[PDB]
Amino acid sequence: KNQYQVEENGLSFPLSLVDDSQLWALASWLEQLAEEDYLISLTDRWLLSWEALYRLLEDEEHASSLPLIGVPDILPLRASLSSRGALSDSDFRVWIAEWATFPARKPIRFSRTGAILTHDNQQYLLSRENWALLQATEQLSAQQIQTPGETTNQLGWAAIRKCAKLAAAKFDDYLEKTHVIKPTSLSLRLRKATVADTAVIEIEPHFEDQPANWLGSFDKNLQVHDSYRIPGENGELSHVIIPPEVKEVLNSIHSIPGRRVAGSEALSFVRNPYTFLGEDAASVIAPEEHEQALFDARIFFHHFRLIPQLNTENKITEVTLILEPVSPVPQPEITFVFSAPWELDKFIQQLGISVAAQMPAGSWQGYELELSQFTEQQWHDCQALLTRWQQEIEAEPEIPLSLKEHIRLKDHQREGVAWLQQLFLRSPEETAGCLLADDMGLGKTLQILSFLVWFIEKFPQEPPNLIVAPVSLLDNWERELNNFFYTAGIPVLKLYGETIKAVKYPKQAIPAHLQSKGIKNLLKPGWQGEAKIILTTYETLRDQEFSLARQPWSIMVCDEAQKIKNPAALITHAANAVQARFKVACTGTPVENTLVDLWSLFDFAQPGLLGALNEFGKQYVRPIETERLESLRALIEPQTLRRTKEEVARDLPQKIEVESCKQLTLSGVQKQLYLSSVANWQQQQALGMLGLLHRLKLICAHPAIVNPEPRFRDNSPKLNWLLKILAEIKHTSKDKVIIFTELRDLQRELQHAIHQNFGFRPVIINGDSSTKSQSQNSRQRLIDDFQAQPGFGVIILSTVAVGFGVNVQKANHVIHFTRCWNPAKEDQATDRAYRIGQTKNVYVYYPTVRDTEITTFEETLDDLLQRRRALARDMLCATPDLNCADFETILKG
Repeated sequence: KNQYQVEENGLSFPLSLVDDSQLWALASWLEQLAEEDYLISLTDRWLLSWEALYRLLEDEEHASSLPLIGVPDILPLRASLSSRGALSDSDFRVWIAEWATFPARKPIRFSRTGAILTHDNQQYLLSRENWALLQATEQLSAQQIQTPGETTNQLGWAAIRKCAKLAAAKFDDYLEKTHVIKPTSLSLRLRKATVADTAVIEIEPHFEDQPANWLGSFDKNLQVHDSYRIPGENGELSHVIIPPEVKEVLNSIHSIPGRRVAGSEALSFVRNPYTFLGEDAASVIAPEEHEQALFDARIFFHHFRLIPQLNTENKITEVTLILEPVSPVPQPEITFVFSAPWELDKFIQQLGISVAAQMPAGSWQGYELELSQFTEQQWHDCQALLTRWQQEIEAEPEIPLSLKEHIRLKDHQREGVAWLQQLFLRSPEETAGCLLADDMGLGKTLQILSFLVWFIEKFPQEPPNLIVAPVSLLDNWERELNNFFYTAGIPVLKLYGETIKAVKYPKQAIPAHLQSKGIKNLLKPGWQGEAKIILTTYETLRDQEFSLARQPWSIMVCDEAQKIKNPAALITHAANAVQARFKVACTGTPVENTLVDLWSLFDFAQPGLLGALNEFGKQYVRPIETERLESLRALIEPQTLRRTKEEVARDLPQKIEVESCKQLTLSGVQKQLYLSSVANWQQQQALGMLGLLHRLKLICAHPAIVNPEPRFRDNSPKLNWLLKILAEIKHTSKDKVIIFTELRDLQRELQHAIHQNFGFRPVIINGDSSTKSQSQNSRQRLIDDFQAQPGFGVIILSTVAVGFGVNVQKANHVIHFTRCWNPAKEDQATDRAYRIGQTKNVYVYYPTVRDTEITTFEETLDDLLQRRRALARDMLCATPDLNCADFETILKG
């Protein structure tokens, strides 16, 4: 008996399945899907739409839960499209009347309601691609009965052709030879070429499915048309429809004469096209693909330095030029020798041209130059060097007054603020920036805001401050500033969303010379206004690099500085391009993969402290990846402030790790199941590791999931221990309990067990995603209902959290029924009850099933996580997730 009703929009589940007792698992899974935004409530029933159904089928976290509803198996089907008339004709119809099995190519006829079929009284499911193809044909049919014309025909046929290439469909004679393409994204092919003494860069647009002759037509035409008509060699007629955004990008590409990148303007467009185009270009051109294209074409914008070699009497006819690259991997530098004044004069002339163009990119002898950090001061130093050569030829912190009286800084927050100020008072001369590497939960936001507001009051005539962070964290910064300080004297500009579009030029209002430079995105003069703090996103930092880098800044705070850990990323180039008196890098993990991350962070904060990337790599990266580690620590200590939670544990009350839960024993049947698991896996290997580790994790956690046999339901040591401790907590102290586990089926089993032995169903939440959404509002409301009800209560949560903001302090019991493979993520999950607002002691449980003859998966996982956490207490250590090679000790025993 299927529990769903097939209809025209998806699968239908009644809201009354929760009231049913024998379908607890199905109702719980429907609640999980509703919480995870897979089901839609229609005031009488849930709807699992076809797009949601296919996304769910491809979702692996719910793979074990799918048998609960029993979606019909996908029938392998191939459609052949038929058409009548031509696209110019108003009667042009594209339809599917043919459906053949994939192996046998046997035509079939079937009934259909939505994406579910009916062949020989048996229900099947259309493929995602076949469903998309059918939707495309039906949408064309609907559009033709609403607005006939060739434009509707072309758009519909482009959609149908795309879906049919994805669906591997067949076309009739007319549609095989008729081609209609509407590209929504562009690929920029970049190559270094030489046509004269100086090299040039060739830029080439590309489509997903581009006609062979489209580039010639694109080049020969004077402008970029909304639609291109390219004839093929076989008489095939190909139509290319250019959307407005793709048209804008192709306009900028086409404005380059000959598609040859020469000069500061075109090189600056290649360096970062998103300032010249805007925020709409990111959809057309993927930033990561542009980064990769720059890397493949060996287009590196080198920093340059000039060093005279003083003679005996300080006389000079000698100069060198050193180009240290901006690359993701350290590379040897490129050296020039300026033995004569005229060649240096030519280099200064190139620099002049680049500066007068107000562009951050230059070129010299086929090498690109990075001139965003090239200030006017260094320009005058170069010019003065030229002229001189030629003439030779012939504590306690200061608390801001706007801080609200009901808000007090912790001690460690006070020293953090004081350290920030003491670095700042020597900022323009000695300390270009700093790094806050504190752990999350210590309140970086309040210390940074106190430092910023102190600067704003004490120095009211200085240029504004900039904070760069993800969007949700930007809302977090705004909210915390409004909570802690009197904002009346602190105007704030939120350069994201509607507000940035408010302060942006219309594309036709940009000055004439800036449009001649190719700049199609710009902010109006005075966009800052009276604001003293401007909040912006890293994507906005990349998209508005030109406007943000024109203005002066006092303090630039890059929250979550691991976004700029890649030296060659365009976001990193935008962060470095902005010129600020003081630059604060705020991240809990300065080093994620390599020490190059720390090098990038300090090149952002204090340029030149760690030297060039190549020497840093050959001195600190290659021979460790310790005396060198301690030397690097001493080098970065004055500029780095790191405090961990165990250092500031005086304010965080007694996080206790319970040891009794860690000595649980395998049941006999669980143990035999684990040994059989290992034996079968080894046997199949003789005749993959993720599956073995996952199934061992399941056996350790809940044997009944692996095998529903009677033996495993009552012989789960973790479940018995959980029920026993929850009984104890309910009887003695009546606290609230958090169980952390990421397995949906285990979540349902634990929920059913807690309901059976305690009379209430714990709430399950898995999909905390950003904020400002109804689903997130519903999850937050569920958290509030859990926390508000006085007395004993249990909530089942997943350790996954894409962003901070969701809090459970009313519970002080953190049971990790199943543990993550990353100690940082597990500590993050734990620090949802063990936070600054926690009153009672936090009891953290790590139920580990032990055995006296075999080292089980949980014992090995516990040891691995303990060692990785011990390493992670170090800042200079990169701590990735655990992999299979870490668990290879299971195989021997």
